[PDB]
Amino acid sequence: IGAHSHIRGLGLDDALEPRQASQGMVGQLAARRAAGVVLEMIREGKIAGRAVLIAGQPGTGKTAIAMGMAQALGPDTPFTAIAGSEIFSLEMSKTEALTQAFRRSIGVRIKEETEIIEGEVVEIQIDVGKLTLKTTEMETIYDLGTKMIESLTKDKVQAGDVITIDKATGKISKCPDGELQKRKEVVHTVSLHEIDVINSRTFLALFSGEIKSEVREQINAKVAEWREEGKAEIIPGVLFIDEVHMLDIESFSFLNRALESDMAPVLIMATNRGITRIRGTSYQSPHGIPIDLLDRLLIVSTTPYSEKDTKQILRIRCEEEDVEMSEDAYTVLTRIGLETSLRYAIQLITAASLVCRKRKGTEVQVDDIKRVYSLFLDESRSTQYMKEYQD
Amino acid sequence: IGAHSHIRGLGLDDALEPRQASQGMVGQLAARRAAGVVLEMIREGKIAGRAVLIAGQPGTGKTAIAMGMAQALGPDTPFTAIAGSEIFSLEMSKTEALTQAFRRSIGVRIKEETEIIEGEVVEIQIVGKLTLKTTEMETIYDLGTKMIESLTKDKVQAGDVITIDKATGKISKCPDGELQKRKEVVHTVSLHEIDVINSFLALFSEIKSEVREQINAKVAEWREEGKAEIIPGVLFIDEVHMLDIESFSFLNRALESDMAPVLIMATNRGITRIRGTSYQSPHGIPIDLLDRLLIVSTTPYSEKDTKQILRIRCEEEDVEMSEDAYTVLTRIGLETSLRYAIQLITAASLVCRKRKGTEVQVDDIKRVYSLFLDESRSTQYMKEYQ
Amino acid sequence: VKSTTKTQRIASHSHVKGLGLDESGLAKQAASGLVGQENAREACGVIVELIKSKKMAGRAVLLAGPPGTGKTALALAIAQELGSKVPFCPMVGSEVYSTEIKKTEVLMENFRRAIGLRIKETKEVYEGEVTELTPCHVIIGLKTAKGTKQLKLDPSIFESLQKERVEAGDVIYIEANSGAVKRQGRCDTYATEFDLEAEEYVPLPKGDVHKKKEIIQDVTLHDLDVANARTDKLRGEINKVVNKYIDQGIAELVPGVLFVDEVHMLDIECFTYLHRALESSIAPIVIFASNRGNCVIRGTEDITSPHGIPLDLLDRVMIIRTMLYTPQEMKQIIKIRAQTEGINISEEALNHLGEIGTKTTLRYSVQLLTPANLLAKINGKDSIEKEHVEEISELFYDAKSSAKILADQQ
Amino acid sequence: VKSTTKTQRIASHSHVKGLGLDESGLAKQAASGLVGQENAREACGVIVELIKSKKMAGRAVLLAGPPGTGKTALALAIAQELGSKVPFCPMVGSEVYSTEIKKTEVLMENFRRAIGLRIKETKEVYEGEVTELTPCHVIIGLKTAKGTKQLKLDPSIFESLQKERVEAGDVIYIEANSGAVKRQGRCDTYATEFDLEAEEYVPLPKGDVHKKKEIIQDVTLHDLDVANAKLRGEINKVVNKYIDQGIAELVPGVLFVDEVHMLDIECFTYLHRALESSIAPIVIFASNRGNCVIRGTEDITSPHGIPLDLLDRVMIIRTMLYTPQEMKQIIKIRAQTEGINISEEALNHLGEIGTKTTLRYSVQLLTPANLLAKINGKDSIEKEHVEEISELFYDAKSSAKILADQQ
Ligand SMILES: Nc1ncnc2c1ncn2[C@@H]1O[C@H](COP(=O)(O)OP(=O)(O)O)[C@@H](O)[C@H]1O
Ligand SMILES: Nc1ncnc2c1ncn2[C@@H]1O[C@H](COP(=O)(O)OP(=O)(O)O)[C@@H](O)[C@H]1O
Ligand SMILES: Nc1ncnc2c1ncn2[C@@H]1O[C@H](COP(=O)(O)OP(=O)(O)O)[C@@H](O)[C@H]1O
Ligand SMILES: Nc1ncnc2c1ncn2[C@@H]1O[C@H](COP(=O)(O)OP(=O)(O)O)[C@@H](O)[C@H]1O
Repeated sequence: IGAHSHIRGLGLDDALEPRQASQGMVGQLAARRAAGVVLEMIREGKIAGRAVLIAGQPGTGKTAIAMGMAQALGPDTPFTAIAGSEIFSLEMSKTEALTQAFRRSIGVRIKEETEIIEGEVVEIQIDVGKLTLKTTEMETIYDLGTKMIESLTKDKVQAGDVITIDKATGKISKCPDGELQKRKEVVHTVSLHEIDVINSRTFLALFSGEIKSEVREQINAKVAEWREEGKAEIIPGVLFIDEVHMLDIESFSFLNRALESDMAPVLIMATNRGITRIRGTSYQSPHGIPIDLLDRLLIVSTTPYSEKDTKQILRIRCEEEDVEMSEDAYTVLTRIGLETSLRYAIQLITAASLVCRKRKGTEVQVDDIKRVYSLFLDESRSTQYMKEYQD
Repeated sequence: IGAHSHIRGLGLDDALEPRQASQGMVGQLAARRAAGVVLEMIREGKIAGRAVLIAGQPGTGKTAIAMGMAQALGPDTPFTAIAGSEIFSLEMSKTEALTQAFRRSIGVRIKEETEIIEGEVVEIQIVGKLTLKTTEMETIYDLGTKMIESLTKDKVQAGDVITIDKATGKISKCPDGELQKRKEVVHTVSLHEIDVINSFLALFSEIKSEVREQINAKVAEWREEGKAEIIPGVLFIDEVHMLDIESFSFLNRALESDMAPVLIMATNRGITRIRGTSYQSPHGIPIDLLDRLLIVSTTPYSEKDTKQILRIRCEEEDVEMSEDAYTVLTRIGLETSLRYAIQLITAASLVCRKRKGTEVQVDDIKRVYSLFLDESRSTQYMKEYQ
Repeated sequence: VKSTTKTQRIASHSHVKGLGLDESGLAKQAASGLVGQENAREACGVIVELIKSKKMAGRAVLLAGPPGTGKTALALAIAQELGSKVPFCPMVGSEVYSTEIKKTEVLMENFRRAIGLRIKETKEVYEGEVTELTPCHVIIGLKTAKGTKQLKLDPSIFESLQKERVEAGDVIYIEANSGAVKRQGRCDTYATEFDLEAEEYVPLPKGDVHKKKEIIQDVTLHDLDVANARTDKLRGEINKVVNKYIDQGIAELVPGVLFVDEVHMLDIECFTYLHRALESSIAPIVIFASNRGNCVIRGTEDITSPHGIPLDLLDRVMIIRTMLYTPQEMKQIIKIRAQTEGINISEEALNHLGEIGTKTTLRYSVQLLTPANLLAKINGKDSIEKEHVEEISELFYDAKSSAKILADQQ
Repeated sequence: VKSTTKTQRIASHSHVKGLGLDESGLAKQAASGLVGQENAREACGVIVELIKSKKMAGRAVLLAGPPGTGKTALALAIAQELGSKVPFCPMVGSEVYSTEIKKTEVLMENFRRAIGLRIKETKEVYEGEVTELTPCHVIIGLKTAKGTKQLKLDPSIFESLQKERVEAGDVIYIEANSGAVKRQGRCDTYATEFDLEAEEYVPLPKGDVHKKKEIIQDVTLHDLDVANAKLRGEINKVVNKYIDQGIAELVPGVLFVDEVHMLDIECFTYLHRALESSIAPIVIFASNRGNCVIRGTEDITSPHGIPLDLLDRVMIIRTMLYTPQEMKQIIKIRAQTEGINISEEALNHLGEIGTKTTLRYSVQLLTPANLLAKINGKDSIEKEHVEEISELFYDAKSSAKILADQQ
C-alpha cells in the first residue's frame, strides 16, 4: 500500500558513489552501484534484449532498488510491481495477466494541450462574468464563473491563482506573470493499460476482467498517430516481477516475446530460491528460470542487512508514521528486524502506536513493544509452534 | 436557407379568425382558418393517423402556410421542407431519403446547463469591461471588442443576454436573476442531427444502421429520464405528385408510428396518374392515403396582397423601392410567378448600385426584367424557335 | 402478449357489433349498429352460415360496390358475427408494394394477423359482484356465493377498472396474478327485460372470490411474432409450439377474416399467393373489395379481367353487391357515429351532412364531424349547427372537388 | 501533377479572355474576344458580382439559347472573369450515363474538376533579368537589383529555357530547387507603347536573384486524385490539412452542364444536393429545347427538362442570335486565332453558311479550307476554296434532308 514510499532515486550520483543515507535509501551499497550501471545503460540504450534479476533473501530492499531506479530514470517514469503468482487467476489466462502487466509498464507522456488562462488576479471579479487578470504581457480581465469564483474566494485571494482552463487556481505568488492566455504542454504519462481501461465500458466491477483484443488494436493505432504527430513520447518504464520462480515455463517464453520489442520496458525480477524445479517441466534450473532467459540476465545480488542499517531504515519509516518512540524501543525493534523479517518490524510499529494511545501516551516505550510482540506473531513463530502441535 | 424567414405564426388571431396582415401571412383567410383548425386539432391530439395536403397553383404560399403552422405549434418545433423529386437520389434509395426526411422532423428538446454571461447593462463599458446588473448583484462584467461591437449591434443598451463567452441579445434596459443564469437551455436537436453527429468536402468527396439504433436508444433513454423531450414537428413534402406508389406505402407505414410528425404535402396537378402503376387519381395519390387526408386549397393571389408581400420581402432584403416600381413589380408578379418577382429584387439592387444610387427606380426594374428571362417567356421563345 | 392491431383502421366503425339479423334470416332496418343496405347483409349472414357448416372450402367473398357503401363495415360485421374476438385484418392492396420488404412478407404478415388462437390458461381471477369502491385503497367489496369480499384494489388496478368502466353492481373478475381488470358485465339482480341471464348483466358468481378460471386469451399469430422478435427461424418456432398446444387441448385455432380493399392493385404473383394460401384448410376468409370494373391485371399489361382478378381465382369467388345508400340512411349513419364519438348535433346539421355525403361520399361526411364539433368548441358551443357544417365544408374539400378546383384554372 | 483538362473542348474558345464589360455595367460591342450578346453579357456580369458577393445561396444559372450562340463561350468568359486560373469544366449531360462507370462517379469527377486550389508556396527561385545566355554548365547572367549573377545551370534547364523561348532581356524566374525555367516576360527597359509594366515585359526584379517567391500553383482536386493512382477520401483529408496549415486557399470554379435536358432526375437531385453546400462551385446549365419532358418521369414536362424543384432556384440568362455582321466578325476572330488569312468575300460566304446551319459548322470549315488553299499554293483562302469545302463536307441538317428526300 504505502511501502517504498520514500525511495526517490538511487541517491548515489558522484560518478556512481552511493552515500549511506542519500534520499531515504540506506545500505546495500554494492547493489546500488550496480543499479547505477543499469540506469546509464537505459539512457545509452544498450540494454535491449536484456533483463535484470535481483537475487537475495526476503526483505533486503530488492523492491526498494526497483522503485529507486524508476525514480532515478525520471520523476514520472511508470513502475509496475507484480507477483509471480499474480498471473494464476481464474478470470484471466497467463497470457492476459502478463499482457496487462507489460501494458501498464509502458508509459506515454502525452503532452496534453492546456490553454492556460492564468494571471495575477488584480481584483476578484464576481463572478458568470469575468475576473481582472494581469500578467507581464498585459492585463486581460478574463472569463470566470461562480463555482469557480467560489473556489477562488475559498483560495488565497489574491495570491496569483494560476488558472489553467478554468479548473485550477495556483495561489503561490503574484506566479502567473507570462502571457495571459498562453499554452502549456501538460506532461501526462498515461500507461498503455490506462488507455485500455478508458475504452473499456466497465463501481463494484472488482466484485461483480479481460480487455478485448480489438480495444488493444485501436489504442495501438492511436498511440502511433500521436507518436508520429509529436505529442506522445513513449517512455520505457520498469516492470518488476516479484517471486519470479512462481512463473512457469510457458509464461517464461512469453516474457521472451515481449522483451524483443521497441516498446519493451526494462524487466526487473526478484527471487530468493536457488536451484529449484522449473514450473511446468521436470528439470532443475537456477532460480527456477529457463536457460534461454538466464543467459541474457543482468543479475544483481542484494546483500543481507546489517544492524545499524536496520535502525536507520526504521527511523525513516516512523517519520512517515508520525510515531515518536524511545531509543530502547528503537533497539528492540532493530533486534526484531534482525531475528525476524524487516516487514514484521514495520507491522509492529503501527500496532504499537495504538498501544501507546490506549494508555494515553505520546511516545511508545519498550513496554508497548513487548505487548504487541506477544499479541501478533511472525510467520516463523506461528508456523514453528503450530507444526509442534501437529506431531 | 433564407427564403421566407418572415412568418412566425399563422396569424389567425383567436377562434380561427385570421387578422389579415400578421406575422407574415397577409392572405389566404380560408387556408389560414383551416391551418389553425388543424393546429389545434394536433394540440388536442385527434389528428393521429391523418395528414394534410395543401392544393393550389404555384406561388400561392403553400410552403408559407406550412411554415406558419410549424411556428405556431412551437417556437422551436422542427420544420423539414423537402420535394417529391428529392427522394430519387443517387446516393440513397427512396427508403433512406424518406427515413431521413422523417427523422429530420422528430425534434428532441434536451436541457443543457449553461452559464450565460448576462446582466442588464447599466453602462456600456468598452477588450475591456462592461457593467452588468442583475437581481444577484451588479458588477463590470468583462467582454471582448467583438462582444461589445455586437452589443452595439443590438439595441443599446437594452439587455443584453450574452451567452457564456458568446454573443449577446437585446431584451430591455431587463434580463435579471443571477449573473450566472445557470439555465439548462432546451436545445431542440432532431433525430437526424444526432445520427449525423455520431456518424468538409464530404458532399464532393449512408450511415449503416448501428448508429441509428444507438441514437434511438440514447434519445429514448434521455426522454424517459426527463432530460430530453421528444416533440414531433411538421414534415412538408412539396411536389407530392412526384412520389410513387412504393414511397406512398412507406409513408402510410410511417404514419402508423407514435413518433410520427404531422405530415403536410403540397400538390398542384389534380387527376394525375400515380407515378407507380397506371391508374389515374386526384393529385396522383393512392386513394388509401387520400381517404384520410385533410385537404386545404390555397386561392390565387390578388394585387394588394401581392404588393404587401413584396413590401415585406424588400423590408427583409434591405432594399428601398419607388412606388411606381412597386406597382410594376406587382403587375409582373400577377402576370408571372411571385418567385420571379422576388428574384427581380436582388438583381435590381445591384443594378441600382451600378449607377451608384440609393433607391431603386422603375428603370432598374425594367432593365433587370429585360436582363433575366422568367419561366414562361423562355419556353415560349424556345418553342417558337423550334 | 400485446394486442398488435392497427386500431385506427377499424376505429371508424367501432359502433358495429355484428351483422344484426333475425332468426329467420332477414335483416331489420337498423340493428347492432348497422343501418341502411340489407340485401348484402343477408348475403353476409349466408356466408357466415356457410362458414359454420364448413362449406366454404377454398372459396372467397368479393364485395363489389362504390366507395363508402359499407364494404369494410360488412367485413367487420362478419368478423363480429363469427365471434367477438375473431381476428379482423383490414388491408389495402397497394400496401404490398413496399420499398424495403417483399410482397411475400407483407402478404404473410396480413395472413398471420387474420388467424386467431384461443389459449385457455387456468388462472386465479377475482370474480365477484362489485358492491362499493371506497378508496380507503381502494377497498372494494366483491359479492359472491360466499358474500361480499372486500379487497384493496391498488390505485393502479382501480384506474384500470375505470378503464373498464366498472361501476357498482357489476359482476366482473379482476386478474390478481396479472394485476389486470376486465369487465364481464353487471349483476343479474338488476337484469331488466332487455337484460337477460349470462350476458352484459351476468349473474352473481357461485364460488370463492378467487377462482381458477381458464382465461381465454385471444391472440393472433402475428401478436406472438412481435414478442420473440423483440426471421424465418422465429416463424417456424412459434408454429411448432402453437401446433403442439393445439394437439394438447389448450389452444383452439380460430380462423379470422382477411379483408383486402383495392384488390385491383395486386400483381399476378400476389393473386397466386392468395389462391395458394386460401386453398389450405386453416386459411381464413379473403374478403375482397373492388371500386372499379374490368381492369387490366397488373403485371400482364395486355389482359383485362373482371374486377382486376385473374380468372383462376375469380371462378372461385362469391360476389356480393352493395347499395349506394340514400340521404335518410346516411343521416342515420352519421347520427350513430356522432353518438359513438360523443357529439351533439342538430337535425338540420345532420340533413346537411347527409346531402354532403350523397354528393361526395360517406367517408367525407363522417370525417367532417370531428372538425365541425371542434370548431363549435372553439366558438364556445356544445352543439353543432348548420353554419358550422357549412364552414367546415367550405374549409376542407374532398379529393374530387379539389382536383376540379385545380383543373378549373389548369 | 499533370493538369487533367480537356484541351480540345475549350480550344475552340481560346480567343475569349473575359466578359468584356465596363465598370458601369453595360457591355461594349467587342472586347476581350467577345462580340455581341450584350444582354447575356450584362447578365453574366451581374452573376459574377453575385458570386463575388457570396450571394449565390444555393442558386444556379441556366443559359437558354439556340445552338451556336456562345453559351459555352459565355460560361468560359464568366470563369475567366472570376480569375484567369479559375477552373472551368464543361460537360454535356449525354455522357453522365456512360455504358460503364457510374452516373454518380461521373458527376463526382466533373464536380471535382471544377474546384481549384491556390497553393502559394515560398520557394527560392532565380528571378532575374537575363543579361547574357552563355550555355557553357550554362552560366546565364541574371541582372537584378543585386546585379548580374552567373548562376550555373544544367543542360536540362537550358532546354527548358529554350522551350520557354527565353532570350536576352527576358525577366525570367528559374525556381532553383526544381530547375524549371518559366518565362515571365521581358524587361521594362524595352517597354514601348504596347509593352507595359508587369506583363510579358515585366520590370526589372527588385532584390537578390535567389529570392523566396510566393509561387502559386493552380491545381484542382481531380488532378490530385488521378495523381494518387477510400483513396478519394484520403486525398480530401490531405487537402483539408493543407488549407488548415495556411497555404491552400480554396477557389470554387464553374461547372458548365450542356444538354441538360437529357439528364436523369436522380442526377438533378444529386446536383441540387451538391450545390446546396457552401464550398460548391457555381453550376451553370445550358439548353436548347423548350418545355421538353423530364427524363425519368415520362409524364411531367418542365422547362428545359429541369425539374421544378431545381428550376425554382435558377437564374435564366437568354442568349440571342447573330446577324451576318457578328457571324463574320466572329469567324474572322477565330481565323486570326488560328493564324488563317481569309478574304472578306470568303468571310461573307462563311457568314451566310453559318446562318443556315450553325456557328460551329462555319468555324469547323476553316481548317479544311486553309489546307485546301495551302495545297493549291495560295497563302490565303478565296471564295472558291470556301465554295469547294462547302460542297465537299456537309452539315447534319442538310445531309439528313438529303437522306429523307430520297426516302
Ligand atoms: N535502501 C533502503 N532504504 C530504506 N529502506 C529500505 C531500503 N531497502 C529496503 N528498505 C525497506 O525494506 C523493505 C523492502 O521490501 P522487500 O522485502 O525488499 O521487497 P521484496 O518483497 O522484493 O523482498 C521496505 O519496507 C523498505 O522500507
Ligand atoms: N401568407 C403569406 N404572407 C407573406 N408572404 C407569403 C405568404 N404566402 C406566400 N408568401 C411568399 O410569397 C412567395 C411565393 O409563395 P410560395 O410560398 O413560394 O408559393 P407556393 O408554395 O404556393 O409555390 C414566397 O416568397 C413566400 O414566402
Ligand atoms: N352498414 C353500415 N353501418 C354502419 N356504418 C357504416 C355502414 N357502412 C359504412 N359505414 C360508415 O362508413 C365508414 C366506413 O366506410 P366503408 O364504406 O365501410 O368503407 P368502404 O368505402 O371500403 O366501403 C365508417 O365510418 C362507418 O361508420
Ligand atoms: N458572344 C460570342 N463572342 C465571341 N465568340 C463567340 C460568341 N458566341 C459564340 N462564339 C464562337 O462561336 C462558337 C460556337 O459556339 P457554341 O459552342 O455553339 O456555343 P453553344 O453551343 O454553347 O451555344 C465558339 O467556337 C465561339 O468561339
